[PDB]
Amino acid sequence: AEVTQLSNGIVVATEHNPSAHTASVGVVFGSGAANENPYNNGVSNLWKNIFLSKENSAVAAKEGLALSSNISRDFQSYIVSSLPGSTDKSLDFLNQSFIQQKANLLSSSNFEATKKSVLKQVQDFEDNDHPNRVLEHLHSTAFQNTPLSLPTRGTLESLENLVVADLESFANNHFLNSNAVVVGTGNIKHEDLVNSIESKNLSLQTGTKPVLKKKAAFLGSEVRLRDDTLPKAWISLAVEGEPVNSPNYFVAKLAAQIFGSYNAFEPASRLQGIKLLDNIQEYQLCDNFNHFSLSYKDSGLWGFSTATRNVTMIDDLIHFTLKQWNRLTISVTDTEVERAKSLLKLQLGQLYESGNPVNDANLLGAEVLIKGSKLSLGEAFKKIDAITVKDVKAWAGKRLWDQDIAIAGTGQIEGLLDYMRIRSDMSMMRW
Amino acid sequence: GPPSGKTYMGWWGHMGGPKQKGITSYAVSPYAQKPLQGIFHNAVFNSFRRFKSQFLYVLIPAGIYWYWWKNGNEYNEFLYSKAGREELERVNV
Repeated sequence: AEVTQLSNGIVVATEHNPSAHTASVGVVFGSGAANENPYNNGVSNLWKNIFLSKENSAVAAKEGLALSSNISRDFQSYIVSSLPGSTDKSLDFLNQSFIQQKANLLSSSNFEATKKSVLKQVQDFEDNDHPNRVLEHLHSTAFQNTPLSLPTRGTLESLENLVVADLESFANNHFLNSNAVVVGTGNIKHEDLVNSIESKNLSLQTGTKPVLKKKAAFLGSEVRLRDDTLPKAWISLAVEGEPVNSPNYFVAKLAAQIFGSYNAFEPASRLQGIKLLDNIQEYQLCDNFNHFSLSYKDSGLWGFSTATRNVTMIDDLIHFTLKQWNRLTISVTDTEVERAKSLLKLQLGQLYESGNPVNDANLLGAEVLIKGSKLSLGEAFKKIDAITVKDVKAWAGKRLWDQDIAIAGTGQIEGLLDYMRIRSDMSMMRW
Repeated sequence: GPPSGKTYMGWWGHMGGPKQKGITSYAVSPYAQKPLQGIFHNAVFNSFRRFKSQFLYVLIPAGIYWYWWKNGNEYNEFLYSKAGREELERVNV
C-alpha cells in the first residue's frame, strides 16, 4: 500500500508487499513507439526481442532469473523476475546487459535470427489478430501524422529495412538516465534496493536529453480495411479521450464502465445492468463489444470496439450504441453512475493488485514517469466515489456531444455506413 | 414473407458485388476540412476539362443543324420577296 520513490543520481521507485513469493526488478524508459519515426518504426519492439533472445535469456535462466519486456506508446520496459533472495543478482544481469553487453547482444548472427522472428511475429498479427489489428489502426487514423499514430510492433516495411545502427542510434538517444526510472516490485524494501544501486557508481551518458517533437492531435477520420473473406466484422470507434493526469481521467473511465463490455455467449453477461443490452439482444447485433478509456501522455481515446456476424444489421449496432452514448449528456441516471462506480473499483482493484509483480512494475513505472508519483488505490476510490451525474454530463457534453469520431474496421464491413451517418448520431434533434 | 425474384442489387451487407479484399479506404471528417473557399487557385484551371473533351461532340452536330436552319430560312425569305417571285412559281407547286 506504500509508494516509495527517491532520487540520488537515478530515480528509484518501489512498492513492497511481503506476502509476495517473488520480486521483480527492471528499468522503465520514458520513451516508446510514440518517440519513433515512420521510418525506424519498430526499433523499440526489436530491442525488446533481443533482450529476450535465446542467448541473453539462457544466461538469466542458469542464474534462475526470468525475463520480461513491454513496448508501449509513451514508455518502454525491461524486467527481470527472481526470488526475494536473489534481488541482487537481478541488478547484475540488468547492468551486464545495458552496459557490458550493449554490444554483445547486437551481433550479426543474433540480430538476423531475431529480425526474422519479429517479422514472422508482426506478420502473424496483421494476418490474424483482427480485433487488436483494428484497434491499432484506430490509433493510426485518429492520430495520423502525429506520435500516437505509430503502431507499437512497428510496420513490416520499416522493420525489414532496419539495421544494427538504428538500434544503437535509438538506444543512445532514449536509453538515457534522465529518461529512465528503475522500478522494483515484489517484496523487497525500498532501502534494500536503493543501496545496491547507490553502491555501484558510474553515470554513463549523464546530462544527455532525448530529442523533442510535435504535440499529438486527434483528427476525426476513418480507415476501412474491408475483407469479405473474413467471417465477421470487427470495428472500433472513438472520440478524443483524456490524457493521463487529466481532471476528468476518472470521469472518462467511469463513463466507459456504464456501457462496459459484453459477450453474447456468456449467460451472466446478457444479464448486466446495461440499457444498451435491451436493444442489441433482440436481433443479436453482435457477438461482443467493450468500451474503453485509453489514456496517454498527450491525449487519449474514448469509445468502443465490437465484433459481429450479423453483417446486414451493423447499422443498428452502431445506431443503438451511439444513442446510448447520447444519454450521458442528457439523461444518465443516478443508479447507472452508482453501478459504474462499484464496477470501476472492482476492475481498478483487480489491475493494481494482481498476483503478479511484473504487472505491478509496468503500472508503477508508467505512472511515475509521467507525474513523478503514483496515486494510491485508496486515493483513486475517493475520487471515483466523488463523481456526480452532473460531472458525467459536463464531461460528455464536451467530449461526446456533436464531436468528431475516428473509425476503423476490417472483415465484412459493407454494412458499416458512411462517416457522416455515424457522425450525425453523435447527437439528437431538439426543439 | 412471400418469395422474391433474384435481382442484380441486394442491400447493405449483401449488395451482390464480388468479394472485396486488399482495398483499404481512408477519409477525413468534413468538420476537420478547410471550409468551402479552397475551390479556387487549386480547383479552377483543373475545371472546364469535362467540356474541352466534349464540346466537339456537341458543337459539330449543332453547327451542322444551325447552318442548315439558317440556309433554309434565308432561302424562304428570298422566295417571298419581289426578286424571287419568279423562282417561287417554279419551286412551289
